[PDB]
Amino acid sequence: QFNPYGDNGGTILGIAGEDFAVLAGDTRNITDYSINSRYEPKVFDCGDNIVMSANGFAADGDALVKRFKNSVKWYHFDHNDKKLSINSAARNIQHLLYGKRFFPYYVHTIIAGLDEDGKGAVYSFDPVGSYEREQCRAGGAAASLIMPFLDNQVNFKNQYEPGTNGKVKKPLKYLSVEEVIKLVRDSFTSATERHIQVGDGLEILIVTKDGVRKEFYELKRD
Amino acid sequence: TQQPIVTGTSVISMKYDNGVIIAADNLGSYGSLLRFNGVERLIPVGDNTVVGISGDISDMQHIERLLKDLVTENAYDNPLADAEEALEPSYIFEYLATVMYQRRSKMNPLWNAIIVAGVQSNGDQFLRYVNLLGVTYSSPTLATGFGAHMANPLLRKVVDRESDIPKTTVQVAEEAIVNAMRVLYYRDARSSRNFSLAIIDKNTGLTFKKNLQVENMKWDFAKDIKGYGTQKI
Amino acid sequence: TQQPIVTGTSVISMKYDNGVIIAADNLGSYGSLLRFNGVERLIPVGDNTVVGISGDISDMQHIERLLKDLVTENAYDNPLADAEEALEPSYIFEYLATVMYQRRSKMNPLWNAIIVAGVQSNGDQFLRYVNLLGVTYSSPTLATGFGAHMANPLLRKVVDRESDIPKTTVQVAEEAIVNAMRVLYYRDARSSRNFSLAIIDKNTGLTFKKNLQVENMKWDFAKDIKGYGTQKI
Amino acid sequence: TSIMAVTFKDGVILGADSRTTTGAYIANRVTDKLTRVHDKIWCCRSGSAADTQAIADIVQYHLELYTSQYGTPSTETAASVFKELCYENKDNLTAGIIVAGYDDKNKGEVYTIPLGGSVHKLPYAIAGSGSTFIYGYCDKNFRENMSKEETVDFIKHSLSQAIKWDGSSGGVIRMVVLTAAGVERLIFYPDEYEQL
Amino acid sequence: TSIMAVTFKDGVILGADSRTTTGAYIANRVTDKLTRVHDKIWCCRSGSAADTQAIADIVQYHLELYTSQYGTPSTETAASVFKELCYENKDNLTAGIIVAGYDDKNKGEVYTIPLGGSVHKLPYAIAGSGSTFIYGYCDKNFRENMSKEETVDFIKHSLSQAIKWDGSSGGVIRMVVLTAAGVERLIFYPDEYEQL
Amino acid sequence: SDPSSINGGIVVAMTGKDCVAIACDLRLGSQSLGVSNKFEKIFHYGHVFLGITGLATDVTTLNEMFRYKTNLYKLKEERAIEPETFTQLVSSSLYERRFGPYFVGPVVAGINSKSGKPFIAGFDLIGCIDEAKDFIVSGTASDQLFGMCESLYEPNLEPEDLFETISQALLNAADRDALSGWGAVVYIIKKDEVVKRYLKMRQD
Amino acid sequence: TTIVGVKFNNGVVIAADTRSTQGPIVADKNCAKLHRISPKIWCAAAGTAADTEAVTQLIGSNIELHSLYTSREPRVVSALQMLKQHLFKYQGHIGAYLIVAGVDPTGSHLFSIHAHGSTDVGYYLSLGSGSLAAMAVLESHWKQDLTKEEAIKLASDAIQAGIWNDLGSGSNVDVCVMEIGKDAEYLRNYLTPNVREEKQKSYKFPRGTTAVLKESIVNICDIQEE
Amino acid sequence: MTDRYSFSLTTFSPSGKLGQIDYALTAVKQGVTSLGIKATNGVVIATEKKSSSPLAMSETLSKVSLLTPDIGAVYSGMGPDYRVLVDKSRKVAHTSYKRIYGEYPPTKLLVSEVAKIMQEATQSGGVRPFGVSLLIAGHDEFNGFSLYQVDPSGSYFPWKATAIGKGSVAAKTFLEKRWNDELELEDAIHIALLTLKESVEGEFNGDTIELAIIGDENPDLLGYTGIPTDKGPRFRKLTSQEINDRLEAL
Ligand SMILES: *C[C@@](C)(O)[C@](*)(O)[C@H](Cc1ccccc1)NC(=O)[C@H](Cc1ccc(OC)cc1)NC(=O)[C@H](C)NC(=O)CN1CCOCC1
Ligand SMILES: *C[C@@](C)(O)[C@](*)(O)[C@H](Cc1ccccc1)NC(=O)[C@H](Cc1ccc(OC)cc1)NC(=O)[C@H](C)NC(=O)CN1CCOCC1
Ligand SMILES: *C[C@@](C)(O)[C@](*)(O)[C@H](Cc1ccccc1)NC(=O)[C@H](Cc1ccc(OC)cc1)NC(=O)[C@H](C)NC(=O)CN1CCOCC1
Ligand SMILES: [Mg+2]
Ligand SMILES: [Mg+2]
Ligand SMILES: [Mg+2]
Ligand SMILES: [Mg+2]
Repeated sequence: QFNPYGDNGGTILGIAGEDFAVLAGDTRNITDYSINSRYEPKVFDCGDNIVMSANGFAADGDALVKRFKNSVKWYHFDHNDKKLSINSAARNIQHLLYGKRFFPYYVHTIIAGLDEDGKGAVYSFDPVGSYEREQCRAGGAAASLIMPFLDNQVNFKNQYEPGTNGKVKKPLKYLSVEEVIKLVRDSFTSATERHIQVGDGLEILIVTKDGVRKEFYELKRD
Repeated sequence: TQQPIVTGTSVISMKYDNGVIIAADNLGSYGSLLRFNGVERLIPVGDNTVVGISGDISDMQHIERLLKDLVTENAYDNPLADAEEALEPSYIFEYLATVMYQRRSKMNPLWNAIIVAGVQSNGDQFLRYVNLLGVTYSSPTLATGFGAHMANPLLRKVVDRESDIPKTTVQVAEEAIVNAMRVLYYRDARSSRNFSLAIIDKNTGLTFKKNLQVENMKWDFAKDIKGYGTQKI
Repeated sequence: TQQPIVTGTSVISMKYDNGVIIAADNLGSYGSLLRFNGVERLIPVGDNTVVGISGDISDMQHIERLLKDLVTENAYDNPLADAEEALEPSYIFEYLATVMYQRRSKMNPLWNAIIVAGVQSNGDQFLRYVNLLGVTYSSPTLATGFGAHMANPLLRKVVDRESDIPKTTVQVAEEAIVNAMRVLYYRDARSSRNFSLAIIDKNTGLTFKKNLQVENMKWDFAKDIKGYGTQKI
Repeated sequence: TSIMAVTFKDGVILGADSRTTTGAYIANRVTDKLTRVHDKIWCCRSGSAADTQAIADIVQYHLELYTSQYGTPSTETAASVFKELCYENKDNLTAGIIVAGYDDKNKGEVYTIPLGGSVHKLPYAIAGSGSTFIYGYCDKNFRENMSKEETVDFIKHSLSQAIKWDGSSGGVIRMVVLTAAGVERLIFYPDEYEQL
Repeated sequence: TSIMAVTFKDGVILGADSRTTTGAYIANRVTDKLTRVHDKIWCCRSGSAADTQAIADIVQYHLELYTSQYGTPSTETAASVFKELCYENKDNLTAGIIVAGYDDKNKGEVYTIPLGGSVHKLPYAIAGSGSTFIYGYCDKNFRENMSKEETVDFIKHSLSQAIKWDGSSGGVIRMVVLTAAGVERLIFYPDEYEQL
Repeated sequence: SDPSSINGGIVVAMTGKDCVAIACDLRLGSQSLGVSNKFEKIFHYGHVFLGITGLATDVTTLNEMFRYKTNLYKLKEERAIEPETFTQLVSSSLYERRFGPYFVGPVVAGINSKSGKPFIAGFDLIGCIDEAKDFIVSGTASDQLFGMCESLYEPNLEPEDLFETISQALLNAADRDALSGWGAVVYIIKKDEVVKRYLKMRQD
Repeated sequence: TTIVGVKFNNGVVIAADTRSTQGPIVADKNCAKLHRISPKIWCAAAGTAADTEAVTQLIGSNIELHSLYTSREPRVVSALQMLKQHLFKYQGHIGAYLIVAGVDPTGSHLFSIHAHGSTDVGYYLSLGSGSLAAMAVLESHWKQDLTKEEAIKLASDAIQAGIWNDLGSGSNVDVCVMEIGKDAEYLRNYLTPNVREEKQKSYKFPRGTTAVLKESIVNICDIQEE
Repeated sequence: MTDRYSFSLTTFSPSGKLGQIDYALTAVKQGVTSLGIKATNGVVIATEKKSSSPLAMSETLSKVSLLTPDIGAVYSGMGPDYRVLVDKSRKVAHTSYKRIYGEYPPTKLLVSEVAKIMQEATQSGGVRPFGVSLLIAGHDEFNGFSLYQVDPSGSYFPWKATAIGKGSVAAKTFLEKRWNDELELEDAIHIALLTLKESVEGEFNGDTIELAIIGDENPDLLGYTGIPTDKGPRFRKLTSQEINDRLEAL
C-alpha cells in the first residue's frame, strides 16, 4: 500500500522577548536512518516581519509555507499593501491547516514576529490548525526533550524564591536576545546529544522592528 | 495507488568546483529478474540539465515525455528560447516537484526518485532531489535507493560540506563517482556493470558518456575463502 | 498442517471381468513448473496389488517405504508369506486408510489421494480409494484429481454399474484407460504424455507396463482456427 | 503462455503456444494468441485473455481510423497506442503484449510492453509465464540478421522448451511471418517439436 | 542462488554462484555454497543459509559417525540422511539441497532434495532461484558421459546465464570436481564468464 | 494495553562529587484515573538503591524478589551487596524472563563502600546495562527527563546543588507528562548519610 | 550500530561505534560493543543489546570451562560453533548479530554470525545499521597483505563512515587488535570525534529554589548494638 | 537397564558411625601427602607427584588445579574422584555464581558448593562418598587470602596451615613449630618445601613436586590489555625450574 506521509525529522524552537522574537531550527533532513542533507533550511522569512517553520513531513511543510507566503502576497494585492499582523497570519494559517482536516498536513507549525504593540510574539499550531499564542514553544521530533527545559528556563516553572519556604514564585522576566540565543544553542546541543534525527546545523532567525536577521551554528554530525 | 513493476536502481551525483556529475546504471529490473539491459535513466534537457531517475520505468518514460514537451512549449513564441529564456535546472526541478506532490496528494504517485543536476545561467551548480512523496532536498552529494546508503558515505569523504566544493576538481569527482558505481555493483543485487555518466560544467557544457563499465574489480581473494566456518578444504 | 510442494496429478482405474487396471503419468510438478519427468506413481506390493498415488511426492515416497516395510514385516515368522498369509489388497488398503485418518486427526495429513487396486485370494477384484481426510469409497471406476472430472465419465460409459463388470474384457478396459489418459493430456495443465499402466488379473497375475505414451492425437483442426472472433486471416 | 517476436534479415516473426488455462484446466488447447491490429502489424498476447482482447480490439479500431486519415501507421505508432492503454489503465489490467511489425523503411521491429505499461524496443522479445525457462537459451542462441529458416528454427526450439517446462504453455506452436512478400501463417504440431 | 551438479564419464562436478542476499543487499559476494559432508560426498546449498548450514552440519556429524562404525557411506546414504532431516522438519525449513558424490563402484551420482523433502536421483540437477532461467539451456546442452573439460564448460555457461538473468545470483562461479583422482576446487571470475 | 504506560511513573538518578541522587514521582493510576498519591518507586537493600518504573505489579514483585535475593546474599557472603554486583544481579534476573519479561525500567544508585566511587546504572526490561557517569532516566516521561538532564546537568556538583538539579529535572519533566507526577521524593546519598526529601509539586 | 572486522598480516582487528538507541532516542552514548569471549577471542555486537551481552557471556563462560577441561587455549571455531547452534535453536528470536574474531593455536580468524544462525568467513566484514556505510569504505580501500597499522586505520575509517552517515551509529570508535604471538589489545575509545562543545551557560540553581515539604534521615545501617 | 539403587549406601551403624565416610577417610590416609600454608600476602599448596610408571609423563597429570583465577585446589586420596570434583567445582563456580553476579565466587562460598556436592554423595541413593580430602586455597576482595580443607563428609574447616594424607600427623606437627602470623609468601614456600621432604622417599626435585601459589595479580598471564580493573589471575603454578631454584637454598 502507498503511504502518502513520511517523517523528515528535525526540531524547531520559538522564543519571544520584549521587543524581539526568535525562531530556530536545525538544518538536518532525514528519512529512516539516512541523512538526506546536513543543510536544508526549515525556517523562512515570509514577509511583513513574520518567520515561519512547519516541521515534520517536509513535503507538507514546504507546501504549507509556500501557501502562506502566497497568502501574504494576495493580502497585499487585495487590501492596499496593508501589513499582515501576526495575529492575522495565525488565523489565516489555521484556515490553511483546517482546510485539510481529513487529509492533514503532517507538521507542527510555529510562527514568530512582533504583535501590534511591538512586543515579541510566538504562535504555535497542531497539524489541523488549533493554535495558541505563547512566550515559548518547541516543535518536531525533539519537542518532548526541549519544551520542559523551556518551561523551566523561560517561564521559570517550579522555581521559587530561596528562603521563602515555598510560597513566592520566581517572578517572570522578559529575557534579552543574548540570553535567549544561549537557551536556544543549549536546547539544540542537548537535543542533538540524545535525538538521532537532530544534528548537523542550527539556523536562528531573529525578528525585531528593524527586520529579520540570521545566525548559524554547527551542531554534531553523528 | 499502485506498485512499481519494471524498476531502475540508484542514481548518484555530486557537485565539484565548476559543475555537477550524475550517473545511473542501464538496467530495468522486473523483481529479481534483470529483464532489460540497455535502459537510459539519465535524460538531458537542453545543454544545461540532466534529470536522473530511479524507480518505476513506465513512470520514468512518462516523465521523459513531460520534459520533451516542456522544451517544445518553452520554444513557443519565445525568440530567446536558445538564450536568456532557455529552461533552467531550477525551472525543470520545480515543475517536476510540483507534479510529484500533486500526484501523491491524489493518492496516485509517480513511483520514482529523481535527481535534477545542472548549471544555472549565472554558473551556479544545481543539484536537487524529489521523490514520489514530493519530498525535496539539496546537498553537495545526492543519491537514491542503495546509493543513499553506500554512495553518499564515499562521495561525502570528498565533499563533506559547502566549503569543499571549490577544492574539488572534475577528475577527483568523476573518480569518486566511478568508484561508487563499482561499490554498488559489488553490493546491490539489482544493479548492473554497464552505466551512463554525465558532467554538466559551466565552461565545457554537457558531456554525456554512454556504455561505461565497472572495471578494476577485486575478486581474487575469493579463492582463499572455504566453507562457512570449520571446513578447511 | 502443510502445503503440497512437488505433486503428482490423476490416478485412474477400473474393474473388468477378470481383474483391475490402474494408470498414472510419470510427472512430478512443482507448481506450474513440470520439474521431474520420470516419477513412478504406481507402486506394486507383492504380485496381487498396485497402489496408485497422487498429491505430494515427498509423502508418496514415505508411503512407498511404509509398504516396503509392511512386506518385510509380514514375512517375519511366517512360513506362508508367499501363499495363504501373503498380503492382500484389502490388508494393504485398511493399513493405509488407518494411517491417513490418524494423520488427518492429528492435523498433520499425508497430502495424497490413493487408489489401491488388486485381486484378492478368492479372485475378487479390489478397488478402493482413500485420501488425506481418511475418506474412503469403492466403485467400478475410481480416479483422483482431474481424473475424477474427466476420466470417470468416460470409464463409466463402459462400466456404469456392478452388472457391467463381467461384460467388460481386458482389451476394452485397457483401451478406455489409454483413451482417458489422452483426454487428460489434452486438458490437464499438470499432466504429461508419458505414463505407466498396470493390470492385475486373476489368471495372468500382475502385468506392469512402463514408458507408455499418449498417441493418435487430433491436433490437425488447429490450423483452421484464427483469432478469437472476427479475425479472418 | 509462451510468446516471442524475433526480427531477422527479411523482417520479423511472431511465435506463440496455443494453451488457455482456467486454473489447472485447459479451456482452449488450440488458442490463437497472435492477433492482427494492422495488415503488417501484429501482436502476441499474454496475461488476462479478456484484458488483452479488449485492448487489441481498441488498438485495431484506433489504427483503422489512423489509416483512413493519415495512411499506414508505423510499428512504433502501434506500440504507442498499446502503451497508452496499458499505462493509463495499469491498476485494472493484467496484459503483457509484444508488438511486431514490418515497414519497408524500418524493416522488422519488435516492441515489448510488460505489466506496468513501459515500452522497450528490442531485436527480439520473449514474454508470458513460460518465457522464464528460456532466457538462458534465447540469449545464447539469438544472432541478428538470421535467415527466415534460421529464425523459424530459433523460435521453434525456444517455445519447444518453454512448453516442455511450463504447465501453463502447450498445444501447437503458431507463427506469423512478416516480410515485404506478405503475411505467412505457420503451425507446428507436438509430434514435430517435442522430439527436438 | 544458482547451483548445479553434473555427472560425467570420470565422476561428478558441483557448481555454484557466490552471492548471499539480505533483501536486495548482498551480505556476502564470495560465499562458498559447496560444502563437504564426506571426503567424496558434497552438497550444494540453496534456500535459508541458516537452515542449510544446520542441516549440513548434522549430516556431516551423522556421516562421520557412520564412517567410524560401518566404513565409507554411499552417496545414496548421504542423500537419505539429508532427506530425513528435510522431510521430517518440512514445516520449519526452507532448504533446497543437491547432494553429489563419487564411489568407485557407482561412479558419479547426483540426488536433488527440493523443498518438500522428496529425493530424486538424476544425471544432472539444477536448483535455486537462478535455475529457472536455464532449464531450457541445460536440457538442450546436456549429454551423458561428457569429458571433464566439457562438463566444466557446460556448468560455466549454465551458471553464467543464471547469473546474468537472476539478481539473487552473482559473484564468482565455484566448482568441485569429484573423481577417483581426488577432489579439485575450481574458481571462475566475472571477467571470464560474462563475455561467454 | 501497552503495559509500560498503564500506571505511569518516572525515576531519575544523578552522580555528583562523592555523592549520588535518585528521585521518583509518587503517582499510580489506571490510565486516566489517578488512584494513589503515595506509590513510591525507590527501594534500598542495605546501601544500594533501586528505582523501578513501569507496570506497578512488576515494580512490587521485583522489589520483593531483590529483597529476597540480597537478604540471602548477605547471609552467605557476610557482607552487604555493592552496587556493581547488584547491577549484575538485576541484569541476570531480568534476562532469565527474556521471553515473558517484567515490564519495568530499573535504575540502580549507590556508593561503593570500599572504593567510595559513586555509581549509577539503568536497564531495559530484559537486562541490558547502561552504566553512565552523568545520569540515568526511566519511565513515561523519559524523553522529557533526557532533555532536562542533558541541559541542566554538570559534573562534580555538591550534594545540596545536585539536589536542586535532579529535583528540577524531575519536576519539569513530570509536568509535561500526563501519567507522571502527583508528588515526588528525592534521595541524596553520601557514603554514610542518606537524606530523603518530599518535594512540593503541582497536583494535576 | 556499526561493527567491522578486518584481517591483516599477523592477525585480525575488530571495531565498533559506541551508540545504543531506544526508538529515536540515544539511551547510551558510550557503550562497549566489543565483548570478550576468551582472552584472545573477541566479538563485536549488533542487534538487541541484552541478547548480544547474554549470548557472549554464556558462550564465554562455556568456552572457559571447555578450555580448563581440555587444557588447551580456546579456538575461534568453537566460539562460532556454540554461538551458531544456540542462535539457530532460538530461530532468530535472540537478535544477536556478531562479528567473531580471534587468534588461537590454529592461526587468526574472522567470522560473522547472524541471529538465525548462519555464519560467514571473510577478510573484511561489517554488520548493523551502519554496515552499508562501513562496507562502502571497506570495498574501496581494502587490499590483501595489510599491516597492523593499515588495518586499524581501515577499520576505524569504516566505523567513522557509520558514525557520520548512519543515524543508528555515533559517538566514539572502539578497537580490539588480536595479533598472533601477542596479547590482544583492547583500545577503548580509540577515537573520540564527538565531544560535546562547552555549554553557553551554567544551570546550577540557587540553593532553596526547590520547594520541599518534608525531610528525614534514612536508616541504611544494620541493627545497632547497646 | 534401570537404576534401582534409590536408597542410601551410607547409613548409621549402632555406634553412630557413618562407615562409608570413615572408610573414605581411610582411603585419604593411604593417599600421598599434600599440604597448604597461609602467609600474609599469599597461600601455597603443595604435593608429591608420585608417578606410577617412569614411562608416564607426570607433567600430564596435574594434581594442583586452577578452579577460578584466584582459587586453586590440591588433594589426597583417589585421584579420579578428585578429577571429576575439579570439573564440577569449576562448573558450579560459573552456574551458581559468575552467571548470576558477573564475578568469580569468594573462596568460602566455592568451598561451600564443593562441600555440598561431597555431602550429597554421602546421603543420595546409589552412590559412595568421594574418597578424597581437598585443600582449597584462594583470594577474594573482601576476605583476603584463605585456606580450606574439605573432607568426604562434606565438612570444611579454614586453616592457617595444614596437611592431609600419608604423613600428615608428622607434617602437621612440623608446621605447628614453623608457622607464625608474620610469614611472607617466600617463607611459606620454603616451609612447604621443607615439610614435604619429610614425607617423600625417593627423588625430590621440580619434576617430582607440584606446587602452586595464590599471590599477587599476574597481568602478564591475563592474555589481554586495555581493561584497568582486570589485573590478572592470582593463581600461579610454579615451574620445575622455579622449584629447583628454591631447593638450592634449602
Ligand atoms: C500462460 C497463459 C496460458 O496463461 C497465457 O498468458 C494466456 C494468454 C492468452 C490466452 C488466451 C487468449 C490470448 C492470450 N493467458 C491465459 O490463459 C489466462 C491466464 C490468466 C488468467 C487471469 C489473469 O488475471 C490477472 C491473468 C492470466 N486465462 C484467462 O484469462 C481465462 C480465459 N480466464 C480465467 O481464468 C478467468 N479469470 C480468472 C482470474 O480472475 C479473472 C478471471
Ligand atoms: C538465491 C540465493 C542467493 O538466495 C541462495 O538460495 C542462497 C543460498 C546460500 C546462501 C549462503 C550460504 C549458503 C547458501 N540463499 C541466501 O542468500 C538466503 C536467501 C534466503 C533467505 C531467507 C529465506 O527464508 C525462508 C530463504 C532464502 N539468505 C539468507 O539466508 C540470509 C543470510 N539471511 C536473511 O536474509 C535473514 N532471513 C530473512 C528472512 O527470514 C529469515 C531470516
Ligand atoms: C546501531 C544499533 C543501536 O542498532 C546497535 O545494533 C546496538 C548494539 C548494541 C550492542 C551491545 C550493547 C549496546 C548496543 N543496538 C541497540 O542499541 C539496540 C537496538 C535495537 C532496538 C530494538 C530492537 O528490537 C528488535 C533491536 C535492536 N537497543 C536495545 O536493545 C535497547 C537498549 N533496548 C530496547 O530497545 C528494548 N528491547 C528491544 C528489543 O526487544 C526487547 C526490548
Ligand atoms: Mg545527533
Ligand atoms: Mg546477477
Ligand atoms: Mg504530570
Ligand atoms: Mg490532571
